[PDB]
Amino acid sequence: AFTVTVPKDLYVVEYGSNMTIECKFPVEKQLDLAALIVYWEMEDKNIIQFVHGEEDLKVQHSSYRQRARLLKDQLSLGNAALQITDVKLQDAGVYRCMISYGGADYKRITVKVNA
Amino acid sequence: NPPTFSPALLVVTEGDNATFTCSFSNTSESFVLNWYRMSPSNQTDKLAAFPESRFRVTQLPNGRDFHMSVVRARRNDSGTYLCGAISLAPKAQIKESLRAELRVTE
Ligand code: NA
Repeated sequence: AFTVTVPKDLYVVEYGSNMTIECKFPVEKQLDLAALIVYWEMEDKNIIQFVHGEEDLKVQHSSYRQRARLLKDQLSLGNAALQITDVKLQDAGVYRCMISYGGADYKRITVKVNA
Repeated sequence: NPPTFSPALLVVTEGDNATFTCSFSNTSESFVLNWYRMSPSNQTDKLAAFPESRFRVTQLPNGRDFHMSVVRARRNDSGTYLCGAISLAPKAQIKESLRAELRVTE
């Protein structure tokens, strides 16, 4: 069973700060990139679409182009870590991460922005 | 074009079998279909997949329908369920049925 997990379901994040939220996935010996897909969305907006080691910027909701990124050096550790800079009130809500890597699962994370 | 998951409410006596149907016709280039139960929180916990326990997913002869089958149903299996189609290419996407509820009684 490939399953994705979260450290916590709910994150409290300070208004005006940079945040990182994470989903974990089992990784064997080394990371096979070509077999890996990582997706983050929030409220049906597409944040990250990482397909075999390439962000497809075409399908990214363009308001995140600059403020959102997947921490690349955490993937070998089985950690999909989305980081958004300059967190505002609108960034509060429910985020979804999906990871596919022999094969697939997803989870939800609540972000609460304290201001 | 979300999948459907029926019947949307289902009562059965413990020990019996419990069978939802998830129907999903999709033109997606690469995708998987997952069966979820909601956690005591609202977390999506995967039970099974097509392709890949007493939680068995089975494609039917017409192809667009799948039985999600809980065999020999326990009482604390009672809870909320759903099917989630996940497309992987070219565009990654999650498509969820409405939630169904399973009541298992003594
Ligand atoms: Na990095």
